[PDB]
Amino acid sequence: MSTQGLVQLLANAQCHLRTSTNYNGVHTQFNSALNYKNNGTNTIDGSEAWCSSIVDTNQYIVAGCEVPRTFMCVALQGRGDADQWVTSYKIRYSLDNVSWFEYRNGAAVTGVTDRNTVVNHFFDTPIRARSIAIHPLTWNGHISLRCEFYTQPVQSSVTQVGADIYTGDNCALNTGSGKREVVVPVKFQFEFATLPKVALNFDQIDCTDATNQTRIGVQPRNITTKGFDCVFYTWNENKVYSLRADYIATALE
Amino acid sequence: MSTQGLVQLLANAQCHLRTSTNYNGVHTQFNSALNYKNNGTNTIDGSEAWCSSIVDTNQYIVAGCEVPRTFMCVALQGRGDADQWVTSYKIRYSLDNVSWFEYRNGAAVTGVTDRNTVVNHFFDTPIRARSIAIHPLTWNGHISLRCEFYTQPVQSSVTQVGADIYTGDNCALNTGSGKREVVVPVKFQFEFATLPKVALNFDQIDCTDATNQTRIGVQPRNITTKGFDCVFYTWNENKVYSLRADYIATALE
Amino acid sequence: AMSTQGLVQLLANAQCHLRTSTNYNGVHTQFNSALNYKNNGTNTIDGSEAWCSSIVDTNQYIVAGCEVPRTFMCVALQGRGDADQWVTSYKIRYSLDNVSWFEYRNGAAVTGVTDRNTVVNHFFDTPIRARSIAIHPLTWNGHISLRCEFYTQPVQSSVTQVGADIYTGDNCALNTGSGKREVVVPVKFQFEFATLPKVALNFDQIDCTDATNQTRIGVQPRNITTKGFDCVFYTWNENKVYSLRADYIATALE
Ligand SMILES: [Ca+2]
Ligand SMILES: [Ca+2]
Ligand SMILES: [Ca+2]
Ligand code: NI
Repeated sequence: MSTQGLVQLLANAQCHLRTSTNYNGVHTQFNSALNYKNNGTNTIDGSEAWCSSIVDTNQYIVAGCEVPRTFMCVALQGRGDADQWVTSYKIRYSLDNVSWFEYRNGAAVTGVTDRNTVVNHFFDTPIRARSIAIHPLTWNGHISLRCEFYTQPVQSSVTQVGADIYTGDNCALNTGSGKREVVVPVKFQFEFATLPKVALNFDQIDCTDATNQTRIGVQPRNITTKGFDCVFYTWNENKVYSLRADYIATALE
Repeated sequence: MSTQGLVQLLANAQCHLRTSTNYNGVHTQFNSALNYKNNGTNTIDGSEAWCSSIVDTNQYIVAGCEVPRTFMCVALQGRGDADQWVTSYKIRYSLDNVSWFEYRNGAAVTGVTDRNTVVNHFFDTPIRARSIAIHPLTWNGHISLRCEFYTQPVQSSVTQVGADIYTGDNCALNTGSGKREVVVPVKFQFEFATLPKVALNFDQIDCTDATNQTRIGVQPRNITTKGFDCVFYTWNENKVYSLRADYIATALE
Repeated sequence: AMSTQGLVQLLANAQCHLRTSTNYNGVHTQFNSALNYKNNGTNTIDGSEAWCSSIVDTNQYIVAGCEVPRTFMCVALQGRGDADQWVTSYKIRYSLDNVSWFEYRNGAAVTGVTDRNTVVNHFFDTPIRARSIAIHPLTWNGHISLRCEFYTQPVQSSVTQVGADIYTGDNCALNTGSGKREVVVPVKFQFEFATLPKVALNFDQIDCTDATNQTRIGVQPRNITTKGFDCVFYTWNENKVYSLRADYIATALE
């Protein structure tokens, strides 16, 4: 409930995990998810934790996301099947994957004190990053842990720009009276995965006023994943020689 | 051919894989790809499959993508080197990585009946998701499988918005006659990886009609990955005091 | 190290998924593949300082998969830290769409390493735009064993929201009076951006009267936050504006 609404990165397989060392083939980051449990009657599937091979203050597990995230919280947990756990750690992170920074300038963060009781650390300020690493500093018995990172949900957009949709010179809006429309169908360069929203705005206006009034419009109609109808219009007595517009279409998720 | 034009997710290393349990370190998700084969003369490299440590109806393999996909098909295959395979399974998925859903409300999907013959399951309706999981329900011999997920190709955009490109007060469009332009160089905050398309549209207009006609334009010229020239223009006898535009530049893939 | 300053180290930053054709056993896997990976040299049980294949033939490979396209500048190859095994030549293959794959140099060999620890960088003849890329060993000393890295240009990520048809209303307050006049329409984004967006906001419907032949209209966002902005329609001088409409495009970076 402290982390309700947040994305559990490891649980959802949203990040790639790299470790400094693994004790062996059954003590790897495959076993690192919070609350990970294995077959307790068979020894061959190894530890309920990631466990390092070298025991010093230079070990770490790195979580990597290609899509930037807002990190709210890191949860630490000990090993489920033996009395080993990390009592303090530091956190490092990177947004651009070139420069790295240390949380709290590398100061220790409180870890856990038993096998199974989870300890959440909410970052002093939420951390915007692509990659993040837990660096154990002190430990009981061995460097062995399970963990989770909690991030705000992310949204993904795909945008297409289309330039210069045009009525043509001396278009049908240049005569007549009342509401009048000229329809130019538009097909997007590629079909969207989901239904887009479309901005469509003027870049060239060639029109005549009517009793000093300007009346022009452009609007999408019948938007689909594949395209839309670009509707240029005027109304009343106005005569419009030509109109041009550019579009921006964006689909979410 | 049934999956022509689709992305093979595991084969392209486009997803992260987490499993519930692994029989040991040579029975893991590293050996999960459809048609994975290993050294048949050596036992030490393990199974031609992912195989669980615990044999019950609570096991799973999860595939996670940070970029949402449209899942068309899941393929299942047995274990290559022994008579073990999954005869049915359920599919669970999440788009937002907060709430999870079950395909067919959790009802079983038909699996395989031998070691090597792939069984494709095209989803009743394509599934929009970040993460998706195979949850074995029934099996022959052991919970052991190879698999693939087939997705529509994805497209990736990067967009930069720039605000308030302006002619100047009393610009050179406000005198003379015939085609006249005012060119304002625009540099993107960052250089795009590939060539962008630019929408460039009005947000402020200060102009005089000529025999009741309005005549105003704005268009990019010389678009590069680094910037473009914003060309404001008028023609005929029109006098335009000032013009302001906002731009949206998007590059694909 | 200098030669790749400023570039993203993909494996080091855990920015790709790694799949291998085969692993010698569970302690010779891609978990051991990062350039300069070193392990416990006193204990044998943690395996090799390298990914090592199980099948020794020309069909082996390690594939690095990125969901976001990257510009790959360089691939670095290194031999096995703890034993005299290394890859002496290899070929590179890649894909941008993850449907069609291509061979770098039409499949000609690229020069590898000659020892355990001396890294050999190969900067691609032209930089490669790709999602997935693979190292295919062609010749080797002892066994198919390697550590590696891929170097890419930094990526930028944007998130964009388009909102349509922000409207003053018919016969709005801009249609009376004199001097600078504004109509403010508050706009809330469908979802809250992670960081402050920049906002384009542009006309799609104009209904206005000139003043001594002049048109004077504008629209501008004010008080942009992660959650929304104030859409400010305005006119000035003596112009009477019946109505104006606009669509917006808001984009936040990184
Ligand atoms: Ca244009
Ligand atoms: Ca503006
Ligand atoms: Ca509109
Ligand atoms: Ni991964």
